[PDB]
Amino acid sequence: SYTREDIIRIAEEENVRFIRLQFTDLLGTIKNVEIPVSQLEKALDNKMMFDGSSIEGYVRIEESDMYLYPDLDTWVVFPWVTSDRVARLICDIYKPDGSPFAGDPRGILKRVLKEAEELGYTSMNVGPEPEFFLFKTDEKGDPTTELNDQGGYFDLAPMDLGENCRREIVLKLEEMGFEIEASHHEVAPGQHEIDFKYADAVKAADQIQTFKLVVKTIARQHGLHATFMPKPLFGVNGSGMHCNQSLFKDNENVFYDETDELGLSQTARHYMAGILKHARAMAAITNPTVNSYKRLVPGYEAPCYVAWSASNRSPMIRIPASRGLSTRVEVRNPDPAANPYLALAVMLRAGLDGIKRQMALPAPIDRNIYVMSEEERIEEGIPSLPADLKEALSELIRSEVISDALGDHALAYFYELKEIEWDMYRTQVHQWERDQYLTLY
Amino acid sequence: SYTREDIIRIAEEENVRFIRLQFTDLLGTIKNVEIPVSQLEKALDNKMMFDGSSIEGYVRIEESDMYLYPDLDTWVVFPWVTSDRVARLICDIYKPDGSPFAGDPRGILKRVLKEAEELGYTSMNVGPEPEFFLFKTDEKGDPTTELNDQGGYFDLAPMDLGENCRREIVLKLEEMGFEIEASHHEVAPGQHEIDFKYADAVKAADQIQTFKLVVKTIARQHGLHATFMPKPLFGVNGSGMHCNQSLFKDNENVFYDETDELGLSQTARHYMAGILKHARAMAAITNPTVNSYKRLVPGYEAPCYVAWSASNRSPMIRIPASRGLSTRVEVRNPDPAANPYLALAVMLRAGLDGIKRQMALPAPIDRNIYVMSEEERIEEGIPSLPADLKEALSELIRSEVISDALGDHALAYFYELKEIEWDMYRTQVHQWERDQYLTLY
Amino acid sequence: SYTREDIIRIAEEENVRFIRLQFTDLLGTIKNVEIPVSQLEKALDNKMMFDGSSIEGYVRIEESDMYLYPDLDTWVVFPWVTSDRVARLICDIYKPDGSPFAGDPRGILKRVLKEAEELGYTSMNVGPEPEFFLFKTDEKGDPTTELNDQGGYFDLAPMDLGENCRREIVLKLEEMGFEIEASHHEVAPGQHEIDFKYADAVKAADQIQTFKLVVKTIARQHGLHATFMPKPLFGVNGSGMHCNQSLFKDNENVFYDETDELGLSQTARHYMAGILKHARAMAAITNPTVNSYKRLVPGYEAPCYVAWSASNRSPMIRIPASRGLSTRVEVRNPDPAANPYLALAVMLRAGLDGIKRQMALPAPIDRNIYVMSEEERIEEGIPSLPADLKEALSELIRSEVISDALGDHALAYFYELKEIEWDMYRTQVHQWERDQYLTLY
Amino acid sequence: LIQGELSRFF
Amino acid sequence: LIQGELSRFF
Amino acid sequence: LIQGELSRFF
Amino acid sequence: LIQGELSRFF
Amino acid sequence: LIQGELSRFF
Ligand SMILES: NC(=O)CC[C@H](N)C(=O)O
Ligand SMILES: NC(=O)CC[C@H](N)C(=O)O
Ligand SMILES: NC(=O)CC[C@H](N)C(=O)O
Ligand SMILES: [Mg+2]
Ligand SMILES: [Mg+2]
Ligand SMILES: [Mg+2]
Ligand SMILES: [Mg+2]
Ligand SMILES: [Mg+2]
Ligand SMILES: [Mg+2]
Repeated sequence: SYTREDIIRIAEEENVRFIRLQFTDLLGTIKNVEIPVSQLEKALDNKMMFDGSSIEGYVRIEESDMYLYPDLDTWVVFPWVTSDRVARLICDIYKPDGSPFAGDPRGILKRVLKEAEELGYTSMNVGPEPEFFLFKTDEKGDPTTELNDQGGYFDLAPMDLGENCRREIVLKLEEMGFEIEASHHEVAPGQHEIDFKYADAVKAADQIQTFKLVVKTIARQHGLHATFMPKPLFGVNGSGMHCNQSLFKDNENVFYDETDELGLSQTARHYMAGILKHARAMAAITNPTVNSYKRLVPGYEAPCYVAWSASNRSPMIRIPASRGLSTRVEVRNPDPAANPYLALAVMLRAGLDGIKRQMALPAPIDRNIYVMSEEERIEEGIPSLPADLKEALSELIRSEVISDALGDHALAYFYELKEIEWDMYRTQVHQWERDQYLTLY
Repeated sequence: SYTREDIIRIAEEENVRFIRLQFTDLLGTIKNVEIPVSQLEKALDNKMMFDGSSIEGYVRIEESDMYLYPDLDTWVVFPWVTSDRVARLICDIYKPDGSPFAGDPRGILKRVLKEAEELGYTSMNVGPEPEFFLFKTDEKGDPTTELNDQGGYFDLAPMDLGENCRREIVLKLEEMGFEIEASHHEVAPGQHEIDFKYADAVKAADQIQTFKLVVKTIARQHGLHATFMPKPLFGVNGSGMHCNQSLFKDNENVFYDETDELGLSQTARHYMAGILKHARAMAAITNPTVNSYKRLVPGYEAPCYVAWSASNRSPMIRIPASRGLSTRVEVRNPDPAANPYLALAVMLRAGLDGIKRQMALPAPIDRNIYVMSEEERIEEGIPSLPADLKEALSELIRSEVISDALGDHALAYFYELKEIEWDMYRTQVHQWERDQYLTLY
Repeated sequence: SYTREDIIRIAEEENVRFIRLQFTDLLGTIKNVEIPVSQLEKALDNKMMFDGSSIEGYVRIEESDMYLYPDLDTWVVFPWVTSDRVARLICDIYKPDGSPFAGDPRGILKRVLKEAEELGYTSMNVGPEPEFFLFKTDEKGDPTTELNDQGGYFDLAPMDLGENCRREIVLKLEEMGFEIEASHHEVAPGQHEIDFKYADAVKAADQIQTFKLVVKTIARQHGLHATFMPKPLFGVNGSGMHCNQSLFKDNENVFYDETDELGLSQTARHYMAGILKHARAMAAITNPTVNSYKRLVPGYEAPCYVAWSASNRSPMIRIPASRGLSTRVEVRNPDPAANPYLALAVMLRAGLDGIKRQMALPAPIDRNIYVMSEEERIEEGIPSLPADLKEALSELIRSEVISDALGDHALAYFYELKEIEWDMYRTQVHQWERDQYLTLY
Repeated sequence: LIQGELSRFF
Repeated sequence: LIQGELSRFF
Repeated sequence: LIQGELSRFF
Repeated sequence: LIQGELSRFF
Repeated sequence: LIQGELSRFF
């Protein structure tokens, strides 16, 4: 941990000249206010004002005034600063009256965690699995369409291809304070994955943001381009951000039950049922972009139907074989483009809603591949995820459970942002249309 | 502070070889007289004569003789001089008889501050928010039309886009003696903002001039071009110089009133009413160029109507949420192309005139966006800012309050300069006309 | 003249394959409906329907249905058609109920001529003086900035500079049925003027439209570009369309009065007074574009003040020395970009309004050049023409006399078109601004 | 309004 | 209503 | 079921 | 005022 | 009259 005096001590010792007061907007982009070290005490006194309307993105209408409340435990010094050391602090957004801002994603996650604690659950242990692609750049420094390598699942090419920009990223993250579990080459060419050790929800989301920033910076250093686009290329695997979750009550995993056949407590089953019922409503948050639904197509391990299994091609919810204190519920819908705070908040709220109502878990899907017809699917009661952003937005609007998780202020602005994005997307004439038509017609 | 002996001591110690006796003309351009260190005592004795007619710009008709009276508190040594150290002093212009020159903008601001002190207000605390654009240069060293980056509001770019040059500017300013509050990326690409801590009006204007000079020099060092042009590009946000003002009487903020519903004293309300009443007359000074009125167009957060609010799209006057000793009135008309001394002088004079006549504050504008018709606007008594430089000049001439603030000598020369500029602009045939016409007709 | 049987006879004899049913929109652009010769009888029966909303330009809101009523006297066969002969007919726009469309400029001129005939004036004899520029084209066929020659006033360069595309245009117009008076070189390099003999107002406007089309076509044939843009270049003379008018009552010139000192009847003086009174209101019609007011600047013989004289630099109204049946009133405001029908209609309506109310003619301006101050100008009661399109539009709206000449339907659409054009123009950032600023600021 | 705000799509 | 009509300025 | 894995032949 | 007339020298 | 100073526009 850290204290004010500790922060000042390292800042003087490390010769830190500039401090980034980092926060996140509704779209998951990392925003910051640069600060000279002479303002560190003022920042630590929670007295820095900024617009605050920058959270709304490009749909902001009026300028507000909000305070930055830095979190002392998030202090870190970037290793690449070299000459002039630059540090960062992750801050919460507070209204001038003293109450937290309702539109801050971090505050939303904190509020959902608080109402979880109100039910006796001390913490939510989250381990994400973000995947990314590496692209070669051109002379101008822009990404091309060529992958950095052509490796496969768990491939090993020590020279410049298999690891490439994965060893140095892990080394820098380790120096930065990360707990890295393992790294490997992903299924698609040029795709890599780095796993962290499990942490609490807020820490996990902060680590996801920092990891994305660090990966992008290090890839840029090596003349490469790192992207967390859900589906950068057609015909190859997309990138997912599978989230492993387990509820804890005083160092006790409430998902574990040795007496159960699958080692799953009734609490875990209610959690899974709640996540399953609200999946279509959550899709607009866990899959927020237009490109997110190009990944949710059959044949690339991405989930396309709302179901759970212990072993299947692509279930919405998967249960890893680990038991005991490591029994987990893995949700595979999210892509790395999702906002970590909002995604974790909506998943936790759906699970808590399932727990509260003693919801009944549907039967798991067996090795029955979904080659079955739609009549078989809705006969067996297997729902499907939304086919595009428009359906997800409509389900989001109609939902009363996870809209409460978002809150009244953030829901309207998120809906406006996504509606504008979809409207701009739907009126474009793509090259595919000019290839199919313009000669035939 | 500094004294004559102190200045001589640092000049000998720092090996200063050249001294710039800096002053400002009516157009805000920084002018100087270069001096060898052997003439420092003569300069400090207020004995240096120069033309003085250079204040009038290109409309000067006859050469005069005027003395430079350096301000010892403005002494600073430039950091980039390296080999031969160069220092600067900001000087006031005095007639040979001993009286200050009536056409000196710094003297104008000093006179307005003196007549403010005559009402019991010891100081006027000013915090400006100047914004600037960064453009890439060509081989010859001329600015191209391409921005240095493509970031957004409060965007994070640790590589060399948003920061890098910005960090270097902040570092240089800290050495100079600038108390930097915070720096951040602005809405438009290549647009950046650096904020200083609040200071007295004369010091604030001196800091604005020095800041512009330093930013331009540092940007040139990195092969970039920095501009404070109000609207360098069509379709993107312009650059403003929002000025935060508060009147002080013996380190007591007279704008504060805890008993008031908004925490605003009657003095502050009278000040704001006075500023609103004379806004159209001040527009020619706070928005002095032709390009200034291309910024004052709807849809880019620049004010277009004379009104005040605590939360709106783009009010003329905005009142930040801070209270206590930091209660402020923010005027958002000025652009960085304005003369800081003249702009602060006219704003303070308008506020004092409102205080003296005890003008009634008009009702604030609510979230009612100005999509309302012109009939609705003039039914509610909402005036609009001048549409171009000609209207502003006519209002300036017709005004008897802020023309007195300018004084008889400076008003005539400013009017001549702006009339010549507008006449040159209005007879040009632009490429837009040749694009619309020359084929259709 | 011509009849239906005559038209069919020439169409069969001349092997005409295609017929253009020509009309004009509110902006003066020539629009047409192409017709195969097999539909000539249907066209001559006044049975062809078209949109009719195309008159409104780009501000049309809904599609209508309107009939084309060809004018048989306007029949002509283009000479350059060669292989497949193409003919044209100028048509009036009629509503399906049978009444003429109120928004048709030709119908507007016809209605004003009818209300003139109601006062006993059988015809209005009009002779225009349209001037145009010739520009050299590039390989792609686009106009460059280089003039075709460098001649002067009434210069003579037989080889390729003096006449060039002026002899051929006159020859083609003569073969087409025009009555050409003379042609000569104008003020600026590449500027030429061709004058026709006087005709009735409707015929004069039809001839102006046909002349513009023919000049453009012939210039394109010789690899040149012909433009009627009022001020294509800065610093050189613009192009005007001085209109000579005289009212006739049974082949008697009512403007003539041998007993008068100037040979001017009281009717002519009332006409000129009426034109002078409403000049600022008519400016938006006779000078319709933004570029029109770059021509109305001093020093290039374009009128800038509302006054009349028999000999002056640039009077608004000039009276030629010819007397008898050729006594005329020359109005020099219009540029060739103006709509001929609308311009003639508003000028005639203003003159008739002056006649009806018996307005008193102001004193003519002597050789007193307008170097006099603005105080001298408004002391003598000399009004000035609007400085830009916005002022002209405001005067147009405020006017009740010539707005009646336009009518209710056409006025609203013309105002919308010009408001959109001005709004598009005023928000542009021109290269002149980037040259003055972006370095100094 | 938000004209310059929507420049990311343009 | 008029978007494709205003393309002459764009 | 398998498409992105068979990309080695494509 | 002769401005466009004196263009031969300019 | 004061033309040597107006060269900035020229
Ligand atoms: N876990 C894997 O084998 C890869 C998962 C796949 N990239 C997805 O988007 O879900
Ligand atoms: N987001 C903002 O408030 C920026 C203001 C804008 N740049 C202006 O010129 O006023
Ligand atoms: N001197 C002349 O007759 C030319 C007239 C001038 N070209 C104009 O536009 O008015
Ligand atoms: Mg994986
Ligand atoms: Mg997984
Ligand atoms: Mg700003
Ligand atoms: Mg501001
Ligand atoms: Mg002529
Ligand atoms: Mg003439």
